[PDB]
Amino acid sequence: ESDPEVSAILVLTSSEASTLERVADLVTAHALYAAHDFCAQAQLAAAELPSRVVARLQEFAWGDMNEGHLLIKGLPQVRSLPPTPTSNVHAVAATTPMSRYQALINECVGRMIAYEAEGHGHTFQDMVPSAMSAHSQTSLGSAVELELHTEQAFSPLRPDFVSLACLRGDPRALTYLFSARQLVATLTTQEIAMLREPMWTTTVDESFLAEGRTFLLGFERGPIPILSGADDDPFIVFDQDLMRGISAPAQELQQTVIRAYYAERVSHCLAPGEMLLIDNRRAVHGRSIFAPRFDGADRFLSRSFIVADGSRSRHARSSFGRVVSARFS
Repeated sequence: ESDPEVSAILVLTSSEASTLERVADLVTAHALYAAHDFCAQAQLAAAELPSRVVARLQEFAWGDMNEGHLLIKGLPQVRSLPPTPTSNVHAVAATTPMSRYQALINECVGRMIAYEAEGHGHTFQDMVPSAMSAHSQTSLGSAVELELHTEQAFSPLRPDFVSLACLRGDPRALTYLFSARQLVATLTTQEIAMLREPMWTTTVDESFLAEGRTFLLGFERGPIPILSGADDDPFIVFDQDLMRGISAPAQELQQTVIRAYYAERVSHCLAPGEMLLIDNRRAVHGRSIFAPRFDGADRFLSRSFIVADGSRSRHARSSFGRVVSARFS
């Protein structure tokens, strides 16, 4: 029954939540139609947040031994929440007061970014159940478990962080988290060395494909390792559906990672007023089966992405643009 610990939990006091609510009034631009102005206003207004909150976010952003995630509780209550949309085309979360609270916290950590090939390049995406993709390996699934993965395993432009703010929760929908440090603690020396070898080719996610769309990096990339970086602070790239072992031992090692994940993963049921930051280099994430009703009261998260460095994607964006063009993913 492992859950996110006190070190990986930031609880806002009533006073801190009130400051955050007032500071959100400094963020006035349209999140979808003036994304850069919106994000830059949030980055500047974030200087007005409580110092204790800013300190925890900057520590998490630095990354060194950060646990892989940070759960924030006590965000100001979403009071006039519209019904949960049945698809992600409406971008309902992007005009809620939560989008401003989420942007302020995000912009303490790093620069918000979006991807043309992911949820229409929306600054905030509605993470809601899809009746079509219910049995699919996507953030809109429900009837099947969302398998352990890092976000955009195939892409060098993958986000540094995934930001999930909860508008409506579902009691059966558990978010699973598993860090590269937790993984390495269960493995033998030989398994760690092998995961550090470039033995996995990676393929572009099927949802990124489109008629007449060509990727500069091609459809199949690598081979790449699963583990990299410092021995005591390893980075992870993992996705069974998009990473193919170049040999039978390479395929067996992904099974080793999956078993360690089922044995050691921590869980948390996201509730309204909560926000989860996942370090996409240090942890993998998943989600349990749940049973949505598609009745306007379903689980509803606002998803956004963060990168430490916006210059890394400049070649893939327009001037004062926050959207990475699909061909560069």
